[PDB]
Parts: sequence; structure tokens; C-alpha cells
Amino acid sequence: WYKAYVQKIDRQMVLSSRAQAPVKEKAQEYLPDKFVQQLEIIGLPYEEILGAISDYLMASFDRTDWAARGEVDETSFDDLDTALQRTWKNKQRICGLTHSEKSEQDQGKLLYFECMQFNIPLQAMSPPSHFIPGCYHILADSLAVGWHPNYTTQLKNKKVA
Amino acid sequence: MLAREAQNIQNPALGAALVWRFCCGYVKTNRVSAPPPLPFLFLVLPIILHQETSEFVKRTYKSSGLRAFAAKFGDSSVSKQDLLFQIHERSIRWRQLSLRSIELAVASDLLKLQDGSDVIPLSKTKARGLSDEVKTLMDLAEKLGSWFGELSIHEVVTTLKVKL
Amino acid sequence: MYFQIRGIILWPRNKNFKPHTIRFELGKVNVISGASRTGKSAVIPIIDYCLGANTCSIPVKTIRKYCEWFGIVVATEQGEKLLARKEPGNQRSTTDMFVLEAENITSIPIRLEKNTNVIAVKRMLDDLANLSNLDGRPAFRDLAAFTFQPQNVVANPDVLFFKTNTYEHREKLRKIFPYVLGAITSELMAKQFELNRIRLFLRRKERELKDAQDVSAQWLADLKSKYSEAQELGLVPKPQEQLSRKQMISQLEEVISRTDLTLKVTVSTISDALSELNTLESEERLVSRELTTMRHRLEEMNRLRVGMHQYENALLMQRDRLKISGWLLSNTNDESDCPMCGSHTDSAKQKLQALVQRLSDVEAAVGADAHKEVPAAFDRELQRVTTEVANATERLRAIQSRKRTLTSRSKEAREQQFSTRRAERFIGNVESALELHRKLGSDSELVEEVRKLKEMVQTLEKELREKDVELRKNQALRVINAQAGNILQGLDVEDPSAPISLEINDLTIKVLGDERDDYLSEIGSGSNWLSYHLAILLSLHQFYLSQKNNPVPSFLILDQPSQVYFPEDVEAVRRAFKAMGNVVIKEKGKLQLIVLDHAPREVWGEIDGVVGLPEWRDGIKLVPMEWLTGV
Amino acid sequence: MYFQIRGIILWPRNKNFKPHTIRFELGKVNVISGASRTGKSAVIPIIDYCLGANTCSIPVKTIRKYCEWFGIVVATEQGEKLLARKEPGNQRSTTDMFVLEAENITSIPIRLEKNTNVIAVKRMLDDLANLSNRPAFRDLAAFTFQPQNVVANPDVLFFKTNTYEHREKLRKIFPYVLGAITSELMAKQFELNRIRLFLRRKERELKDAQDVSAQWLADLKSKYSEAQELGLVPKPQEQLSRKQMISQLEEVISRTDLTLKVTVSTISDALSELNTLESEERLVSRELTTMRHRLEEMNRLRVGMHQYENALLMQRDRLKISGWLLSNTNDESDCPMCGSHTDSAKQKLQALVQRLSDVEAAVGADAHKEVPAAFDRELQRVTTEVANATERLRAIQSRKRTLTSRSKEAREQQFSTRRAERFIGNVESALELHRKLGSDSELVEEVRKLKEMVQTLEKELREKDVELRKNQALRVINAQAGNILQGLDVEDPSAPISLEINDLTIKVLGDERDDYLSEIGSGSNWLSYHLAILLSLHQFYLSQKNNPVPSFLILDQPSQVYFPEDVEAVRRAFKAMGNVVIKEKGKLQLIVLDHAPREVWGEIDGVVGLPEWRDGIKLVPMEWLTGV
Repeated sequence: WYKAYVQKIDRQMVLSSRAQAPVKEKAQEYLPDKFVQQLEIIGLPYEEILGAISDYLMASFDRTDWAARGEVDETSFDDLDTALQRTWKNKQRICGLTHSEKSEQDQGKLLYFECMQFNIPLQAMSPPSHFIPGCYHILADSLAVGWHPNYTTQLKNKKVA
Repeated sequence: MLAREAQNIQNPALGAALVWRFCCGYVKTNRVSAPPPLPFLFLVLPIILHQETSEFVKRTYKSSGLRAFAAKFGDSSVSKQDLLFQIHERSIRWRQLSLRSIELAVASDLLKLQDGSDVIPLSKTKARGLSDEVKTLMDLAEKLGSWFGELSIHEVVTTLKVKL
Repeated sequence: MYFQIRGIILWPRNKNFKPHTIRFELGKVNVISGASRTGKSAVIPIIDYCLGANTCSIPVKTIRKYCEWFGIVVATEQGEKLLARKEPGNQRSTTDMFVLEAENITSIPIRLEKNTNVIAVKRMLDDLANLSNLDGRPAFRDLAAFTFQPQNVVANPDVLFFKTNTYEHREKLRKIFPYVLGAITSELMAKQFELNRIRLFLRRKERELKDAQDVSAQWLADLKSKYSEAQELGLVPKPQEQLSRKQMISQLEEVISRTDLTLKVTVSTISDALSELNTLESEERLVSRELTTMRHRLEEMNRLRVGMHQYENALLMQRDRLKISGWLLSNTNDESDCPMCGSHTDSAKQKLQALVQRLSDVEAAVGADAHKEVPAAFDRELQRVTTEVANATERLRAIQSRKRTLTSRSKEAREQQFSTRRAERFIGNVESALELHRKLGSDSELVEEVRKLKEMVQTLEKELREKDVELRKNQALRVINAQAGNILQGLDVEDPSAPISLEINDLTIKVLGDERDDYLSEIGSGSNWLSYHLAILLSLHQFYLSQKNNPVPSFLILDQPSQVYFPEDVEAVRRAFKAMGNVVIKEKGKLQLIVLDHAPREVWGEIDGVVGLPEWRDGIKLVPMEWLTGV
Repeated sequence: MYFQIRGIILWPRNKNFKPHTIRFELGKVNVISGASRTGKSAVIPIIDYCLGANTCSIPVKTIRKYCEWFGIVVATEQGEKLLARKEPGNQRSTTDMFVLEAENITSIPIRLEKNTNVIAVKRMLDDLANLSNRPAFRDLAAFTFQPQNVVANPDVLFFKTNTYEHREKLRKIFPYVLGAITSELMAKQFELNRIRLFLRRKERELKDAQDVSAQWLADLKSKYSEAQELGLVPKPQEQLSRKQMISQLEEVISRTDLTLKVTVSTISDALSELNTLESEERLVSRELTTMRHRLEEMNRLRVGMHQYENALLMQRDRLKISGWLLSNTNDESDCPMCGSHTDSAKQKLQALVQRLSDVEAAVGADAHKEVPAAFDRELQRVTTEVANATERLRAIQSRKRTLTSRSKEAREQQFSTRRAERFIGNVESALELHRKLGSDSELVEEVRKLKEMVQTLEKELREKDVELRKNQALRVINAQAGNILQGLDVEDPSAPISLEINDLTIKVLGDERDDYLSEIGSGSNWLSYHLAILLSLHQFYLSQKNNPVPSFLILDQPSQVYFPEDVEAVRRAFKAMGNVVIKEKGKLQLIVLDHAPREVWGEIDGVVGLPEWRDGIKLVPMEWLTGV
């Protein structure tokens, strides 16, 4: 009655307090960011959401550091971005074709768990485990990729909600 | 999204200050106080905004000359003769960034681009409130300019193995 | 290697006169008619001192008193370089040096100041010679033996190369010849190093693979008794048909995969303790779930704690690089004009506005209290998770204690525990064995690694054996001998038609007489010793010039060659100088000779390729008499 | 060793006349005048041939033309021996010789016949030296002969040192002749050196074998950590090695009754280890990326290296600021920089481009030559650390995966008191391989054995004694030479001299710099130095017991630096030679082939010269030369 509510508010505070630019619309209120919302659309457990948050933060720090060492420049990331976009399109099409019969949230779980495991081409580099997930989460935060074929409609429903 | 960090960490509003300090340090030790040639301006950031070379510039102190800085790369105990050649490639890679830095430098009345492929630096301006970290890149740029001043074009080109 | 001397320079100690310069000519025989006095020449000491000698051999009586700095000018593949050294003065040696470079030096500074030290110049020369790479390679100074013929070596039949009077020097030169001949090269050294490393790797890989194969095979042999034991234990429902390795193995994996084993104990009959034991077992199975979940939550919570701090640091590291755009705002002028032509243009203002806006956003994001609230909640939840884990562990302890007491009381409980323990450990052993057998399959990487390493060893062996260091040397010496013979056909010797050989280990010549082979020590008169020396050294320098990247500097100094004669004899000396000229002209400016001699102008006057000017006189006279009288 | 030459004997080629004979006084300087430049150098060829030289060089033109059998009579401690050789003339050398021995051989056979071969006489001589059947008799010919090329030569000191093998042998002999080291110890030292170089190799092989790969360390560490989490073993305050881990695991397995004691601390420790693994992984991955990119750029530059031309120089593109500017300019904007649009901007851009291109052309005129570059050292090093770091990264990842996966479904049931058994059922199987890896005993025993043999041999030889004795002997020889030099004519008769063995020469200790004999002129001084050193050495060899060097010396034209005042200098050297001979009770014999006037010598003590002993063509009797 009280421990559940304090737990839920602590969860909201922990999950939703940061972004590239804290939006004043989501400053006094704790609306989850786009990527965490896209995760909650399929209803992943809580600890998986925490893992995703950590991946996103660590990837941001790594990109900052690599830029601040002069090892990377602007043009480096564009090929990676377009490769991610093209790969996600192909895998989205394949997942839709193969398992159209399953419940929609099941399709979301599927795509979410296949897109991350597959490797992605890039330069002479050794990306640690927690890099590609963070880039995917940044892309999701921009609504360029999604974990649901009609994630956009559910997202309008949520903003209305 | 995938470039915000880089764009913030390598903004031309810092390259402008670095080039300003480089010119102000080059004129001081020039034999006839002539400001530097235009091409050498492209070699400031590709050396100061790369850690492995900035450390070399930081170690050998002022009275060592450019020759010692160049020689440190080939030392047996260090064995980094490949970075010397990569300086030129990296300088090629960053043409636009240095170009924008120069633009901001002149447009702010820090350098006057004469119609002679030359850039007169300006005095009577000082910043304040900067961070400690950049407050070392500035002095490194000044020292590098002073080193460039004492020599001529051919000697510098041979020492840094640049191709202009 | 193209490396020649253009001139020598002296700076008077008294600061009232210009420096004195003696200019040689590139690509010709530079006959300095001098040394006409007792004592030694003043040129060789200066050249040796300027190239980083450890001691000053300059005449202190009549030169070191009048000048303060010495220097030489060298033409190299990188242009012209002026090297200078300060006069030692009151100490036998000094290290101050001055260095200058250009396309073509034309102005000599009046005042010199220290620029570098001797070690730096040695490093520079080594780099210029390609002798800074990975016995093998010498240093620059060790090459002197090929470019200098002192007075007591130029017609001496028991010594052929400068600096071969001590054991150490002889061994050094003997080790060096293989590199200069072009037999050894840097790439071969690198290939040898790599091949050694690959072999060392492959050894260990094969060793470990063999051990693992033994261990797996001996167990796959006992597979059958293992399967019979499994049927006895009842874990495997005993079949009665014949089975191959595949069937027994498969059955073992299905047994392993089950969520529980097939307990071969009836359930229709239940004792007092059986139900209690089963209930306790199920309760422990339940508590395991909660404990695992708590573990997962705690792990993820810690990982998030780390990520948050890293992002915090990134923000400040990002703000401190943008801050300066704020200062650049205060110096920009009210007007807005083009950088190139001054035309009205506000682009820079927009750039600075965008940057200051980004700085403002980042600074807002760094708000302290808004973020400092989150750690409070985070800590509030960490303690809860920890306490819950503690309670779960306490319950586990209590259940374990109850199980221990119960199994201690009765007897059938102990037997059941024994059966379960035996079955579990058997299953675990089979699990590990099957895993290790999976790792060592035909397609396992542990096999392809060894196969590819073997292939690499094969290829590297083939490459290193394709070009040997002995045949190169033997093929190199033949052309040197032939060229030496061709040169010798023109000079004066007792038997011009007898070919010669150069002995690498002996460090001398060997004349292949028809009846017998005679070392140079046993041939009479100096007119022959001089001829042999000339032929050998000229042929060597021709060879070094006809090959790429060799480190031998392309100049040669001959001190007093004609002393064998009294300085009938005109014809012989004329022929010597003529042969020198022919060899030097044939090299088209790539080879320089510097000769100090007394022979008058009538023996080398009208020879092509030979030049000598009367102003070069050395020893004392090179010091202008003005300085000799002023000081 | 008492050994001296008493006489020379010849037989005619035609066996129709009695043999000829020449005899020297024993124990006295023997001066043999003759006719210079007349082939008078026959004594040395005869002696060298008689003592078993591998090739004959006796004058075929004058002496061998009339004689076919030669020989010499030498008085040794075993008695007196006549050694004779045959000269068929159709071959360079022959194996046939004749030997005779007695207490004193006065009789001379009129005819000779095969009585001994070269190998036999060489064995006899080597035995006579009391050597071990390594030194030899011929090898000692560097202390007796002094040809015309060496007697006053400032470069060469000892005969037979021009090639490499000969000086190598002589440098090995000196320690034996000086009496520093006995025969047996030289044999022992060779074995000691061989074992010394072998033991280090074997130790290196031991060290190489003891290492183990990555994933096999990872498996053991993972298993131990899992066992620790359950509470079976205590926390190790210090990092353990494979031995400790395996021992502790074996102890755990053998326990009769397990008792899980999982507790918050144990769980927390595993997570802390996981965090450390995360940090290490990120660090190593960044470093590996840096090395890999560096290597890629180096390889691209090499591609520009070899495919351009065989020479070690690159092909590379230029910066071309002006060309790049004018290329980036499009019709939509007149300013690459600001994006403006104005004809005046176009003209200014063109002017600036032209000026910058002029500067570029000037510098290119300056810089036309090629740009060679060799960076093999960096390439090899980088290729090394790439693998060395890849291995460690793989190990870290493998270790981390298990820790992290012990929170998924795989461990919903592991914390129970039942399935823990299966874990043991793996550990005791796994060790079956881990005990087998990274261990060996045979190499350890071999290393210990070799070390003990090394210690034994080192204790036996005691290599300090040889150095001490050698130094003392050299001191004695130098002192004697310095004392002898006082009686001769040199530039500075006070400066002490030293003998250098490894260099095989002399060193005159100057006021500030010590000078080799090579870099000193005044050719007459070299003769004095040679005489001093050689006579001192021969006086030393008699001062010992059982020395191999024969006690006689031969000099050829010592006076050639004084073309035949000079008459005052030559006599000094001759009388010093005589004094040294007299001071040795006739144990030492010198032979001199010289052509100075008889008035220079003869009146001194110990010197002898007879009107006969004429050599050259006059060596042959006048009775012959017609019918022989």
C-alpha cells in the first residue's frame, strides 16, 4: 500500500531523469525517454531496462572519450549510422516476414533480441560488448529505429496516455 | 546524435584560439618578425589535438628545438617513427576543421589575413575563466610556434617530413 | 649512398676577420698539392673532428691558437648541410656543435652559437645511412675503414684497411663486411625474428592439443562401462537392443538435459521421513529462485551506479572544451564582415551564438541538486535489496540445518541421500567429459589454429630459404674481383695477367699465381703494393655505388700516395693518376676522391677528371698570414 | 727444452762422391756471412724441409740441381739425431726420410734408404715435446724463426701470424707456453665452457615449457571462484597459483560432508570481481584498437612502398590546398569559407588561390627528392603486442561470461544443497586435465644436474690461478726486456714496454698515450724492440722446468736497416746478443744469416764466425757442378 508506491516512484526517478537535453516538459514530470518507452511498449522486465540504461550511458562516455583523444572525427560515425539503419531495415523486414503470426509484443521481443546479437561491420576496431547496444539505444531515442513494427502508433497512444 | 560528442569536443571556437597563440608565438622568435606562411597554419591542430604527439611536445622543453622533438619519435626506447609520417596524413584529414578555425580567428579580429599568403597576429586581447586543461594546450601551441619561428621553410619540411 | 664533401671553413678566434673557406669540387679527383713539410696534415684532423670524433688531433701550436670554430659542408641526398664544432680550447675534447641545412648553402654566419651536441649528430648520420634499424649492422664511424688510407697504410703490404691493429677492431670489421656486401638486409632480419616467434607459438599449441586429445580419448574408450554403470544407477532406462557410440552418447545428453533425474524408487509406499525430505527439497528449490533474482537485481544496480558516474564525468569534459565560445563573444565587433573581402557577413555571429547556446544547455544539464536527489533514492533501494538477500540466506541456512538433523535421525534418509549424491556426481562427471569431447571435434578451432600455424611456418621457411646469405656473398665477390682485375690491367705491377682474390676472414689480398697462390705480404717493391691497394679500393667503391641503399659514403681520402717513389718515375705516377681519373669520370659525379700529394704539376696536369688549385695548400699555410701576424 | 742444431749434411744427386758438411758451434751465436742477392737463403729452406714441412722450397735451380738427399744433425736431451729427407724432384714433397740416433753420432752413412715416414717423425717430435696426443711441434715455430720480412717489421711481431687460423692457434697456445695452465686443465675448460652454454639453453626450454595458454587459466579461475561463492573455501587474501588452487580443490573434493554457507558477503565479492573484469576489458580493448589502427596505417604505407618501386621509398599524395579549395568551390556559392555569392569574392578567391599555388610550386621545387623510410622495428613490435593483448582480452571475456551468466535461468536451482553435487561432479573431472598442463619434472632434474656439474668443474679449475700466474710471467718478461733495452739504440731507452697477447704485439708506454709499434717511425727502433722481446722470452723459457719451446733462435739479416754511425750501432746489437748467450751457460743457440763486414764483430764474447759457411751457389762443393 505504501512500499509499492514508494518503490514505483523510486523506479520512475531512477529510470527517467536524464537525456541529451533535459526537456522542460519532462523536467517537473518523469516521463520516460523515447528508448525506455519503446522498451516498456513490449514490457521487458525492470532489470533489463536498467541494463539498457547502463549501456546507453557507457556508450555515450566512450564516444566522448574517443573524440577527446583525437582518435576519431566526424566522418567516422556516418558509415556506422547508415550501416545500422540498413541492417535494422533488413532484419525488421525478415522478422515481419518470418513470424507475422505471433502476438505483436512477441515480435517486439524477437526483433529486440536478434538485432543486438548480430554483428555489424566497422573499421579496424575492437568494440567492447556494451557499445553497439548504446548506439542502438541512441538511435531509438530519436525514433529512427523501433522494437515494434508500429511502434509509432503505440507511441502516439502513450503520449496521449 | 552519433556526432554530438565529437562536434562538442572538436569545435572550431577552440581551434581559433590555438591558431591565435601559434601565430603570436611564431612572430616573437622570427628573425625579422614576419608572420608565418599560410600552409603552416594547417599543422597546428593535427599536432596539439592528438594526445600521443602532444605529450612529445610537452616533454622536450623550450631550448631543445624542433629537431629534438622530431628525433624523440625514432628513439629506440620509444620506437614510434610511424607517427611522424602519420602527422601529415592526419593534417590532410582535418582540412575543414582547421579552415573553420581560421575563419573564426580572423572574423573575431585575432588575425589579419594579408593578401600575401600571410597572417598578421594581433595583440591587446586576453581571455579569462578558462579551464586548466585547455590552459595547457594554449601554452603548447605557443611553444610550438616559437619552435617553428627559429627555422626556415625547407628545414621544417625536412624535419617533420611534411609535403606541401 | 650519395655523400660528398664540398669545403672546409675556419672561424678566426680574433673577431676582426672573415672566416676562411677552402672549396673542393664534387665528382672529381681533388689534388691538394701540400703537406710539403715535417709534421702531419691539417685537413684530415679537421674532417675527423667535425664528424664526431672523441678527441682533437688538430695541431695546437699553429692552428688551435688562431681559430675558434671549425666546420665542413657536405652534399647529401637531402641537400647541403653545414656542420661545425667549437674549438676545444683548454680541454682535450668538447661537445658543442652547430648544424645548418639548405638546398644550396650560400651565406656563412659571421657568429656561431651552439645548436646541438655530438650524440645528436651521430644519430642524424646513422639515420641518413639507414643504420638505425634492428652480427648485423654497424655504426657510421665503423665505415671509416673503407674511406680513409692513412700515410702508413697506403703502401703497406701487411695492412689493408684503416683501424685493424687490435683484436676488437679486426673482429668488428670482419663481422661488418657481410652487411656492406648486401648479403644481410633488414627484411631478412625481420623475417627470421617472425619465424622464430611463430615456431615458439606452434610448439605450445601442439603440446596442449595433444594432452587434451589423450584425455578425451581415454574416456571415450571407457564410454561403454560408463553407460552400463548408468543403466545400473537407473538414470538411463536400460535398453536391450544393440547401441553404438552415438546412441549411448545421445542418451547421456538427454539424461543430462532433464530438469530432474529418473529416481528409481517407488512412490506408492511412503515412510514418515520421505514426505518431509521431499517437502524440504522442494522448499530449497523454491528459495533458490528468489536468491537468484536478488543477485541479478544487485548486479544490474551496481552496473548502473558505475555508468551514471562515467556520464557525469563526460558532461564536464564536454563543457570545458566549449566554454571559450563565451569569451569569443565579447571580442567580436558590432559590424559583421567577410574574412576575405570584408563584405557584410554575419556567419561568425551565428556560429558563436550556436556554440553559446550549446554551452548554456550543457551547463543547465549539470544542475547539482536535481541530480543529487537521485543518489538518495538509489541508496534507499540498495539497502533493501541487501537485507532481502540476507533474509533469503538465513532461511536457506535454517532449511539446511533441518535437513541435516532429519537425515541424521532416521536411516532410510541416509541411504536416499547417498543414492542422490552418487547419481549427481556421476552426472556431473559425464557432463564435463561430454563438454571436453565437444571442444575437440574435427571443426574445433583448436585444430585449425595448429593447422594454420603450421602453414605459416612452411611459408616463412620457404621464403627465408629462397635467398641465402652465403650465395649472395659469393656472387658479390666475383664481380669485385673482375673489376679489380680490369683496373689492374692499366696500372704498374710485375704480372698484370694474374687475377687476385679478396679474403673476407683474412682481411687481405691473395694473388692467384699460376704455380702457387701468394699473399700480398710476399710481393716485392712498393710500386706493386700501391697498385694493389688502389685497384682493390676503387673496385670496392664502384661496387658500392652500383647497388642501392648501401651505407658506405661515396668519397675516398688518399694521403701521400707517391711516397713509395721519391716524390723514369714520372710515367708510373702519371699512370696511377690517370687510372684514378678514368674511374672517377666513369662514375658521373657520384664518386669523389681527395688526394694529398707532393707530385709536381707536370705529372697530373692534362689528365681528364683531375683538378687541383694552388690556393688549397695545407698544414700551416691555410691559416691566412694576417691572423698569424695579428696573433 | 734442450734442443739445438749441430750440423747440416748433403748428398750428391749422382752417387759418385762423398757427402758435404757444415757444422755450427753449439751454444754460441753463429754468424754466417755470404753474398747478398745470390740465393744465399738456403739454410732456412733446408731446415724447414728437414723438420717435416708439408711442401719443399729448397732452390731447385742451384742446390737441388746437384743433390737429392739432405739432412741435419740435432743434439737433444734424448741424445743426438740425424734426420734426413729425400728430394726426388718430380713432386713437391715426399714421405720418405731416414733417421739415425745415438749418444753421439760421429759416423756418417755414405748412402741412405727409407727408414721412417713424415707421420712417424712428427709423432716422435711431438712426443719429444712431452705434449698430450692441442699443441704440436710445428705450432711452436712462431718463437724461433724471424724471416727478413719480420725481423724489423713494425706491424708483424711473430712468424706465421698473417692468416686467421694461425693467429687463432697462437692466441690459444700462449697460456700454455707461459706455464700458466697445465695440459689437463685446458681439456677440462673446454668441457666447462660447453656445459656452461648448454645449461642456459636447457633452462630457457624449461621456462618456455612451464607457461600455459589463456583459456586454460580462465577455466581454472572460473571454477575456483564459483567454488568460493558457495562458501566451500575461504577468501584468498593473496593471488594464488595453479598449484595452490588445485591442492585446495582436491581438498574440497575429498571432504566427506559438504556444508554450503552462502552469505551476502560471498555474493557481493563475486560482483566486485565482475566490476574489476569490466574495467580491465574496456582498457585492453581500447589499447588493442589503437594498435590495430596503427598497424593498418603502417601496412598501407608499405603498400605505397613496394608497389611504387623496389627502392625503400613511398608513393604518397600531396596536400594541394589551392587545388582542393578550387575543387570544393561550386556555382551555388562563391566562397568555400562563408558561402557568400559575389563576383568580387570570386576574384579574391582566384587571387588567393594563385598566391597559395605559387607558394606550393616554390616548396615543391624545393622538395622534389624521394622520401625513403624504413620502419621494420615498429612493425615487428606492433605485431607482437597485438597477439599478446588479443590473448589477454579473450581470457578476460571468457572469465566474465560465466560470472554474468550465473544470474540467468542457468542458476535458478544451483544454490540448493542438491545440485551443488553436480558442480563437484565437474570439478573432479576437470582437474584430470589441469594437473597435466604446465608442469614437467625431467627438465627440473636436468637443470639441477647441470648446475651441480658446473659447480664441480668450476671448483676444480679455479680460473683465478691461471690469470694470476699469467700476469706475473708477463711482468717478469717485461722487466727483462726493459733491462735488455738499455744496451741498444732507441729513441727513448727509459720508457717501459708491455706485451699484448690478444693483439700479439708490443705497446710502448708513452708520456700520456701508449703507442703500438705500428705508429712509430725511425725504422732502426723496431729492430731493437724485436731483439729485446725475443731474447727476454727465450731467457724466460729456460728459467722454467719442462717447457715445450725448443731452445734455439734464427735471425735473417738483422742489419738490413743499416745498408752495408752504422758501424757503431750494429756492434751494440751484436754484443748484446753475445752477452745474452753467454749468460745462459751454452743452453741457448742463435744462428744469424747476416752480411755485415767481419770487422763489426768477432772480438766479442760468445760470438763465433768462420771463413767457411758460405751459402748460395757456393754452398755446393766445387768438386760438383760438373758431373752431378
